[PDB]
Amino acid sequence: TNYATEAMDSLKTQAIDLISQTWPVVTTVVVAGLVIRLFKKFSSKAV
Amino acid sequence: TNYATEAMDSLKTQAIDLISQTWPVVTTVVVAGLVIRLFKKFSSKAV
Amino acid sequence: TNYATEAMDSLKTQAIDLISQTWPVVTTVVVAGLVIRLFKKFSSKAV
Amino acid sequence: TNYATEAMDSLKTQAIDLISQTWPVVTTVVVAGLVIRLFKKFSSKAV
Amino acid sequence: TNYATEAMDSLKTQAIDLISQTWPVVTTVVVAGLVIRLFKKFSSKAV
Amino acid sequence: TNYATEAMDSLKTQAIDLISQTWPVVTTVVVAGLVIRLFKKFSSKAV
Amino acid sequence: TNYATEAMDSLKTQAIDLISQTWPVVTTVVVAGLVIRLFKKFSSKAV
Amino acid sequence: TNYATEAMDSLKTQAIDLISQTWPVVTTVVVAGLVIRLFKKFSSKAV
Amino acid sequence: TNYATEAMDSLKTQAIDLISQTWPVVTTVVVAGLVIRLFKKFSSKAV
Amino acid sequence: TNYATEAMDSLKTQAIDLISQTWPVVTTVVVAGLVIRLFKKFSSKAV
Amino acid sequence: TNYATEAMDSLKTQAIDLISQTWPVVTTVVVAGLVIRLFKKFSSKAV
Amino acid sequence: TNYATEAMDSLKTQAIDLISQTWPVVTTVVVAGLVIRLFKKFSSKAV
Amino acid sequence: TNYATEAMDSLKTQAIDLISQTWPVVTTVVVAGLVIRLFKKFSSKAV
Amino acid sequence: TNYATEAMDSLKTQAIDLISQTWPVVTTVVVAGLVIRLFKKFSSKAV
Amino acid sequence: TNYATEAMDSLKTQAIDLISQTWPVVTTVVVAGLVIRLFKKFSSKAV
Amino acid sequence: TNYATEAMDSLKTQAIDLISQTWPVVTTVVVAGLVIRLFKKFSSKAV
Amino acid sequence: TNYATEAMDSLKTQAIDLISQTWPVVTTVVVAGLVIRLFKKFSSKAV
Amino acid sequence: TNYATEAMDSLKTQAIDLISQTWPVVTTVVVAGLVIRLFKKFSSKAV
Amino acid sequence: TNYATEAMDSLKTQAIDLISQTWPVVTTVVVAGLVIRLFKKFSSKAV
Amino acid sequence: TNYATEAMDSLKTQAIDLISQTWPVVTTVVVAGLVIRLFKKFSSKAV
Amino acid sequence: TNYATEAMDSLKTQAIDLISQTWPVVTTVVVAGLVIRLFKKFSSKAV
Amino acid sequence: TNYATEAMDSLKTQAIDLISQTWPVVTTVVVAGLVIRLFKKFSSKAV
Amino acid sequence: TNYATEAMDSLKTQAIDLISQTWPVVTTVVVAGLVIRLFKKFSSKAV
Amino acid sequence: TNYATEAMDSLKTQAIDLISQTWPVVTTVVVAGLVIRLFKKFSSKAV
Amino acid sequence: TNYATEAMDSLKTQAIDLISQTWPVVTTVVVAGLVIRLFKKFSSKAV
Amino acid sequence: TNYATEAMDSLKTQAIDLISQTWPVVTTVVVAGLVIRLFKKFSSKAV
Amino acid sequence: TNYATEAMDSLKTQAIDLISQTWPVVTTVVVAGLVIRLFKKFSSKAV
Amino acid sequence: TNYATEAMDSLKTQAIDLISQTWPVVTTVVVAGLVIRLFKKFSSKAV
Amino acid sequence: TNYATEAMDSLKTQAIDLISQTWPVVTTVVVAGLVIRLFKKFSSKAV
Amino acid sequence: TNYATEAMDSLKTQAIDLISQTWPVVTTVVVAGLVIRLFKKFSSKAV
Repeated sequence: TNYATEAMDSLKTQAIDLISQTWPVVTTVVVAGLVIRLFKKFSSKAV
Repeated sequence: TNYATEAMDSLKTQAIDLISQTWPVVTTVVVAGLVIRLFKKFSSKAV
Repeated sequence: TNYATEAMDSLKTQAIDLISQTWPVVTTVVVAGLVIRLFKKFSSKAV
Repeated sequence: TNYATEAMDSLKTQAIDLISQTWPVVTTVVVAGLVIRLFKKFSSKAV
Repeated sequence: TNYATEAMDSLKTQAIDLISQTWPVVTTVVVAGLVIRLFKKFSSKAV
Repeated sequence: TNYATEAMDSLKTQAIDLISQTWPVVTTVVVAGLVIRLFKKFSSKAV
Repeated sequence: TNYATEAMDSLKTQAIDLISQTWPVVTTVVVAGLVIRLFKKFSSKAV
Repeated sequence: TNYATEAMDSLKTQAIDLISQTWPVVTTVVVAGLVIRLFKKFSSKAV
Repeated sequence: TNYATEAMDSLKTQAIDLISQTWPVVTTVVVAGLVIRLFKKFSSKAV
Repeated sequence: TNYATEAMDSLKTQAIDLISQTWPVVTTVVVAGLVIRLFKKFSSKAV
Repeated sequence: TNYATEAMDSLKTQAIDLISQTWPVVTTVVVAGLVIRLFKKFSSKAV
Repeated sequence: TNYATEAMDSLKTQAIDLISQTWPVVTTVVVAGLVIRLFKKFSSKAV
Repeated sequence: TNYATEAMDSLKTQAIDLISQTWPVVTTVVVAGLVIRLFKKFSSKAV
Repeated sequence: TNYATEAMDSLKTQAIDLISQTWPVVTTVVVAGLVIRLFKKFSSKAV
Repeated sequence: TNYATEAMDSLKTQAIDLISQTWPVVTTVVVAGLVIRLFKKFSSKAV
Repeated sequence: TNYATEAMDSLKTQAIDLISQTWPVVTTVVVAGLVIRLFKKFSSKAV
Repeated sequence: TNYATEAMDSLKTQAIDLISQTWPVVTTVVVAGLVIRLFKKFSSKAV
Repeated sequence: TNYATEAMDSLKTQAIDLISQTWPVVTTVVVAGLVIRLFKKFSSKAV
Repeated sequence: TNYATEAMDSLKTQAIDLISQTWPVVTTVVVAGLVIRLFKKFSSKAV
Repeated sequence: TNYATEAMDSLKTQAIDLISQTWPVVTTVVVAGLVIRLFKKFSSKAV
Repeated sequence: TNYATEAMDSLKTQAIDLISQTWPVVTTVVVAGLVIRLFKKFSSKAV
Repeated sequence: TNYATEAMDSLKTQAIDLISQTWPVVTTVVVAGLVIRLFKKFSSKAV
Repeated sequence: TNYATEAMDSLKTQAIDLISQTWPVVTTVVVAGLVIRLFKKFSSKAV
Repeated sequence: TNYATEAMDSLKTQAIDLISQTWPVVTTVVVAGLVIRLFKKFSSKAV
Repeated sequence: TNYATEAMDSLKTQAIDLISQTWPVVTTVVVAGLVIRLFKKFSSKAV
Repeated sequence: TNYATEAMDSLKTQAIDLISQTWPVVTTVVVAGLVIRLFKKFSSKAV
Repeated sequence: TNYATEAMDSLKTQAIDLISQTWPVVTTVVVAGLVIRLFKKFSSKAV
Repeated sequence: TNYATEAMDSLKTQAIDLISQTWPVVTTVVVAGLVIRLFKKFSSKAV
Repeated sequence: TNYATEAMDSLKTQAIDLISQTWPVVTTVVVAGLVIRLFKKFSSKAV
Repeated sequence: TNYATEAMDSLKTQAIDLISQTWPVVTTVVVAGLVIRLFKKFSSKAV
């Protein structure tokens, strides 16, 4: 409609901004959970 | 009639304006009830 | 007669004007009794 | 008689013209009292 | 009669025009009350 | 009598033609008042 | 008439004032019956 | 006559004044019997 | 007349006092029949 | 009757055509509401 | 009227007091139905 | 009817456009909820 | 109407304030339910 | 008398034949006014 | 009587044929309104 | 009845054929959703 | 009298036979109007 | 009465046969809707 | 007189016996017209 | 009277027997409409 | 008079005894028509 | 006259006492016919 | 009047006592129909 | 009245005994529907 | 009542037998769904 | 009212006591469902 | 009942056959997933 | 209530006995699943 | 039906194409998640 | 509102106190589940 398609476009613009907002948290959790593993791995390799 | 068809046209112009008045409430309830769900979903995905 | 048919024509012109006078009350009661129902219906649809 | 049967024929021609004069009032009262009911019925059906 | 059958034909032509006048209100109430439901349904499906 | 039984037969032939004249209005009001209900019922079933 | 049309105008001015008097009760019942539903809905969304 | 037509004119002037005297009672009974019905109708609509 | 118009004025003053006497019963029946309905409605809303 | 049974046959032919008209909407709502669920299910299976 | 508008004001003052009386029950049911859910949620988070 | 089948065709053309409007939101939520999972999976595979 | 559109605007201003009131509870439940999970995750990473 | 009792017997034989002539009109009015009501009743039962 | 009992037997034979005429419409509305529900139920069971 | 029990037998023969029609979809969704899981399981076992 | 009491006894024997003639129509209308309702009720219970 | 109690016994014998006719549909819908669930449950248990 | 008072006593003894003769017809019409209504009422209550 | 109070006692003894005749139909409809619901409820609980 | 006022007192003592005779039928119809409704209501509440 | 005006005054004093004698019967019939209706109304409201 | 206003005051004092008599039944039906619902709700919350 | 208040007290004593009769069914359905759920819950906890 | 309490006792004896009939299905589904899990657990422990 | 607000206060005092009665069941189910999990967790930690 | 207990016995005989049908899949998945592990274990022991 | 609080106490005494019945199964599964692990651990330590 | 079986065939042809569309993603995720593991395994074997 | 925002503030003050109550359990489970791991790690380092 005039309304329903406008509503879905509003919802999609909510969702895309929400996803682009979630990705920094995903990187700073996953990458920091892997550096803390690489450190253990190469520290054990170092000795 | 002169009256009855005029009455139905008055009623239809009442109803269409009422529906176009109700759709903003429907969008701002449904979309805000879905963003509050997408936030939970992608927040759980973020960890 | 000269009188009786004139009397019936007077009566018919009374009655038609009376009916055309009653129809605005009928519209403003019935339509206002239906908008007050459409409002309940679409308000319940809105939530 | 020459008079009494002529009187009854005069009376019958009065009465038939009176009845044919009354029927338009009957239609414009009854039909307008039923359209004002059909309008209520189908207006309630419309919502 | 000459009158009564003419009266019923007048009444039927009133009623059929009244029904064909009521159907647009029925469509614009029912269909707009169902699109407002499909929107909720597929919006919940969208998340 | 010669007259009274003829009068009742005239009245019965008035009445039967009047009833057979009323039945089309009854069908086109009742059936159109039920299709307008079946439409609501199966439209709600459709969603 | 001088009287009957004046009577219908009196009746219409009674009815319109009565309808405009009824609408505040309709709003304060329906809207308060919907806020009490939105509260349940978004409270369940909040957890 | 000099008397009989004067008598009928006296009678007509009695009757017209009597009718114009009766119409206020008719309005204040009928309109007050309809406001007491509109109140019930729109009060039931209000809830 | 001296009498008939006085009689109609007596009748009107009877009728108006009777109507103003009936309205308290109408309010205390209708309003108490609606509070007993609002209580059911909002009690069901309360749970 | 000649009329009533004809009326019921008219009503039945209205209703059957209405049902056969409603079934495409039912399929295109239900099947599209299930493909949108199978997609989620097998997409989660895909990872 | 003097009566009908007074009746609607009485009804509105009934209804508003009834709604303000219902809201404590709504809070003490909904909030106690959500604390009993938060307890389950954070108790499962605690282990 | 002339109206009811036209109403169902209007409803179906509403619904199909609504579904084709909902599918982009479904893809951009589901696919973005799976890439955010593949990233975690292959990031853990990467170390 | 003068009333119905005013009623919907009142309802919308109720609803938007209610949603903006619910979002702090949603953040302080969801974020506190995720920090309590990140703590477990990175505490297990810490050893 | 020879005459008066013969007159009453003539009158009674007039009246009984008149009543037996009236009963078909009574059946074809009443029964046709009830079938037209049963049709409405069971048609509403049919939907 | 000779007439009244014959009239009631005519009325009963009208009514029984009318009921046996209404039952096909009842089956083809109710059963088609239940298959359209079983389809939704078992389609949701199918996924 | 002659009709109602026949209607229920028609409904049961609709339903049983519908269930026997739904079971192939259930098998080809569930079994294909489990082979796609066994493949992952034994592929991880294979390395 | 010899006549009047005999007339009332004739009238009572007319009336009792008429009532015992009306009761089969009452049963076959009411019971068939209730089986057509029980069928709808238990058919909806069946699904 | 002779009639009314016989009518209620007829109605009860209609109803009991209708219920005993509905129970096979209830079993073949409910049990087939549960086997289709047990299959999913134990199929997921099987892997 | 010797005659007139005797005549009135004869008339009163006619009238009292006539009234006591009419009351059985009144009971068997009214009570049978109410049982036929109670049956409809409680039959509708029974379903 | 001798008659009227006897008539009311006859009517009351009709009515009480009618009510005690209706209660078995009420139990065998309501209880059988609830066992058919308990079966669905506990069958869903069983899986 | 000596007679007319005595007649009205006789009539009033007839009427009051008749009303006090009618009230048991009113209670045993209305209360038994409400217990048969409370049973349905709380039986549906019981499941 | 000396007599005729005295006769009319006697008649008026008969009539006024008769009317004041009739009003208690009118109240105890009408009010008892309305309490028996209010009881039904509010008893149905009570459930 | 002396009588009519006294009659309305009698009627109002009947009605107010009747309403104050009905309210205990309304509370003990509605509140007991809601505690039986709160018990189900919080019992399901308890597990 | 002597009757109406006695009728309401009879009705209240019917209703309270009916409610106290319904509560055992409510407990033995709800508690047995929750033990059958606790068993599933703690059986899954047991493994 | 004599009937309503007997009806509730019938309903309770239906329900208790139904629950005692459902518990074997619950045990043979839950226990067989847990042995199939213990087998996996201790089979993995066995290697 | 005197009654309705008293009814809501009765209902609230029912509900609060019911909630304070439900919380011990919630604690003894949830805490015992978590100790049975902590035991598994720390028993696996113990080896 | 005659039906409900027969329905539960049908359901139990469905379920037991379904479980005895699922166990071969469970053995041929679990045992083949353990032989593929014993082979790795004893192959590593072999060197 | 007298019933609802008694029902919750019955439910709590069901649940506590059920939990105290489940704990032996939990110990004899978990402890036997850990001794079978300690045996592997210290057997590998033994060589 | 003509529709329902056609709907299930449409749904099955949706589902099979969806599954055959999902399998390439499953292979390119699982196989690429195993080559990335074989590389680690045989690279550690290579030194 | 005056109530709804107060309700959300009550809910938030419930939730924050609940979270601050849960954190000690989280620390004393997680930290004690990590010291029991550090002990194993450094005990194996000690030999």
